[PDB]
Amino acid sequence: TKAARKSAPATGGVKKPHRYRPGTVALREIRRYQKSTELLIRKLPFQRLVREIAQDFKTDLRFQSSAVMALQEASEAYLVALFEDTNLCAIHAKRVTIMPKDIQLARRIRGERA
Amino acid sequence: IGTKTCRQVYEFRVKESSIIAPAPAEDVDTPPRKKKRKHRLWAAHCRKIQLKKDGSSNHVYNYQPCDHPRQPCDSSCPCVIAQNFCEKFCQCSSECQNRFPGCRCKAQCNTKQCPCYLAVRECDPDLCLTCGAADHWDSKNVSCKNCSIQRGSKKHLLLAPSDVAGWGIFIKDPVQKNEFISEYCGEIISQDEADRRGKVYDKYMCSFLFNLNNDFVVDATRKGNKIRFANHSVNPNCYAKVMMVNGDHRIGIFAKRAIQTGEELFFDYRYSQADALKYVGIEREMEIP
Amino acid sequence: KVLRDNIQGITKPAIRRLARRGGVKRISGLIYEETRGVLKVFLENVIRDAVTYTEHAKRKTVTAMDVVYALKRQGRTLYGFGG
Ligand SMILES: Nc1ncnc2c1ncn2[C@@H]1O[C@H](CSCC[C@H](N)C(=O)O)[C@@H](O)[C@H]1O
Repeated sequence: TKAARKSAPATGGVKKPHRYRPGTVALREIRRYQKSTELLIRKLPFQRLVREIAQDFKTDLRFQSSAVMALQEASEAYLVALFEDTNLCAIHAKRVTIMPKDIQLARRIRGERA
Repeated sequence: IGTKTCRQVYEFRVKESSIIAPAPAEDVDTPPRKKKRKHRLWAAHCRKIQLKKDGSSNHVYNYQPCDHPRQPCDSSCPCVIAQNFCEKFCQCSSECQNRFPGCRCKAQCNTKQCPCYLAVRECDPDLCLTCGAADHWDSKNVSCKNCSIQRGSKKHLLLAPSDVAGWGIFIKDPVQKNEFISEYCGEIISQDEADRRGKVYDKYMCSFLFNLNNDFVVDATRKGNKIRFANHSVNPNCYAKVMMVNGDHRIGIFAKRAIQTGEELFFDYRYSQADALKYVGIEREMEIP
Repeated sequence: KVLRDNIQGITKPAIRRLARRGGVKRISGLIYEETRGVLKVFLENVIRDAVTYTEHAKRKTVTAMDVVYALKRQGRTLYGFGG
């Protein structure tokens, strides 16, 4: 047995975690990275990587420290340049995402693929 | 101690410190210093709490100060098992994840975007610093709207014989939608005795018991304020809404629509349909169509 | 747990960063592989020449100017490191 209690609707509404929509993070990255001028690849792995590959061509190559960072910068710009044009190939097919068949096509038109 | 100068105070302190054990005099700083406490992590915790138990949305428990002298704020936490946040009165430390984060709604802690408004909790004075909840506690007008019950900015009412039945309540001044009105004061009594008093109530068709939460019912039969005489209607200009204030469950009334001078106030008692016919069957309505 | 080919030492996010600097919005998963191979190819040429100047000079140590000279050969001059 329960008396006729007056009552009001109770609720449990709570805050919603916030998630940015896909892509808008990247756009923020583009501007900050284009403005940014520092190198992007972790510094240490390259010095091991260059030593490993160089060992094939010859043995016992002590590497001058100054000569090291050059390879990154040269490779970086080469990679960066090789990247941007890939978008133009990608957007040309009306897509937005790049796939390796494009990076192959792009390296052909430059002539380097052959 | 004006009875002694600083000498013979320090000296007797030497005498006392020689006799009694020296004081601990310990200080701590805790590992956490700043950041690493993004409030979205708190959103995960209540998401957990909502999914396990608070999905029921019927077991409203009165706040109880959980004590954790050396325990963490684990699943054994009384507030945790009570499906409710740890209040600042709890012994859960200043790092408890069940405590409220702080209610930083800039314009007014008063709308759907206000989590505190979304919460059943009124934005605490020490928390909604952006709506001035703490600011000018002496003053009556603040930017916030969900801080009134603390300040008790009640409106002025009038007592008159209601058209529906006997005495009724009339408002002195015009108000708009969702505007704060006077609280429904009363006395704290347990559910089981509310049955007994309610059992006594039905013998003379009285109703002054309000189901405050799952654990308590408030009564205004003997002690209360004027609003207890409000009538019933199925299409009211006012509605009841439970709220959480400083660990105290309270019920307020707000205008369901904008209201002009001299209106008669109504709200739904929300009993059963058969019960509604038993007590509040009068509807005072002509059918236009 | 680092003993392997150092090519995999080029972490996937590092690539993701570079695509951003080139303005790439969306990247498919299969890109991460040929990019390794394509980059791998690039080193093969430059060091080969870079080795060549060093050993011709009888030097056992690869120096900075040797790098730019080879880079100049591939039609990519490098301002900033000598000459
Ligand atoms: N709309 C309504 N029609 C008939 N009785 C009502 C009613 N609303 C409330 N009551 C009765 O009033 C009691 C609440 S106390 C209010 C009493 C009423 N306003 C008067 O002055 O006469 C309840 O016990 C209920 O039985």
